[PDB]
Amino acid sequence: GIAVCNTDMDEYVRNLVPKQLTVPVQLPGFEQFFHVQFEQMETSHDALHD
Amino acid sequence: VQLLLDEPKVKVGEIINLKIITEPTSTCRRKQNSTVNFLDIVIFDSKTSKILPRSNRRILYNGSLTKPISTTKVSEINLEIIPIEKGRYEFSVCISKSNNQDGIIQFDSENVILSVI
Amino acid sequence: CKESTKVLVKQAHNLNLGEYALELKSVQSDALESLQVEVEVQKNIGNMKNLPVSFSMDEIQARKRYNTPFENVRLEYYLLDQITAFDLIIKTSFTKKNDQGTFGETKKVRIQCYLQLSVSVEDIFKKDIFFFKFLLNSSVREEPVILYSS
Repeated sequence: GIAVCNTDMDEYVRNLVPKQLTVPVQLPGFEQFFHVQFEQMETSHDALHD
Repeated sequence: VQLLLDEPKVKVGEIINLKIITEPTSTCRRKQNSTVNFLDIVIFDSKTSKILPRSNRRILYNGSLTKPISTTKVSEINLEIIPIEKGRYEFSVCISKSNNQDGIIQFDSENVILSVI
Repeated sequence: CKESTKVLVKQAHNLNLGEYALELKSVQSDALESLQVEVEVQKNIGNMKNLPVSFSMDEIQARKRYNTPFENVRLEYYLLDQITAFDLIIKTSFTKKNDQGTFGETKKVRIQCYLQLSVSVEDIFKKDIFFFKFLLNSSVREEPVILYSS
């Protein structure tokens, strides 16, 4: 099932090496916002989570 | 199983080795067949409702978490919990013996919590 | 004429080692199909062929679907194209001709070279910090891939 196969691995295993690109694909519009809020009671506070 | 951790009070952009330590028992003598035994690591929010494998914007990690142990001796394991935009997480394991469904045989209860500021 | 249509053993020779021959393989290439021959010989080995022994030429060359036999080339990179297949064939011949003996060979190899480690990406992007999260998968189904750097 597992006969410690990394012990007899490095003598004969060939090292293939794919090397793909990496795009850093993105969009371009920087800005900011900050909305502020204050909760109005309905039923009871339900313990809100972000 | 114990769970050995670096800090519970890490900020956001930082990398943490997590280290579980497992102790196989005297009462593994019933099987011996699969010496390899597959665990999992599951992450709970410390409210309810565990995060998926695709823990998008919550927690990040290296490799599949299944990460086998022996029924031989005190094996160790690792992940790299690269945290992102969080607070008050929880880590716990389970033992699955195999890969298939209904292979799972126990659920440990060791629940080490960490906070993220 | 022996007239042995059947009822015998046919062929009784072995491709042993300790002899100068040719060996064509593929390794270490970035998402663009190729090949790599190897020549383990000495003292001015001659030219060799690399044919396109396909039925309909799916393993195509770049502009004209050529074979482009080499000449005193040991290791190279036949940067092919792919006209819609996942299997091929390659009859390779090499006039070795060491000393006073016109040594030749013809090996009809069957290399199929679709990719295995199919990798997808996803970024996340916070305020003045940035992380990628890479998906890693095997393009074949239930033939496994080990992986030991990234």
